[PDB]
Amino acid sequence: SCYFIPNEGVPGDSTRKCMDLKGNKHPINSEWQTDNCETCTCYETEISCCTLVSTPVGYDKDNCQRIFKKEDCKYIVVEKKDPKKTCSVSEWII
Repeated sequence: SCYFIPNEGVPGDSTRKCMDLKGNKHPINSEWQTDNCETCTCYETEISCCTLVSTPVGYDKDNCQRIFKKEDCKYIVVEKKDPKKTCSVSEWII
């Protein structure tokens, strides 16, 4: 849900600084949204990316399964027997 990209070999490098996957540049201290469900910030010589989707935790992974919904960029857990009903979760990570 979060990874660090150092200015020691970033993917699709173009400005050696911090260029988004779209092909647009951005000034330091600026944030941009890419992949239409991912975010990241640019620093002098460092980049920190984090997704917008939350992770389910503290729930019965045996009786409930997490479902990925792009339309809402989030993870939801429902009962296996009845996917209509949601599953209780202690907390979410984001």
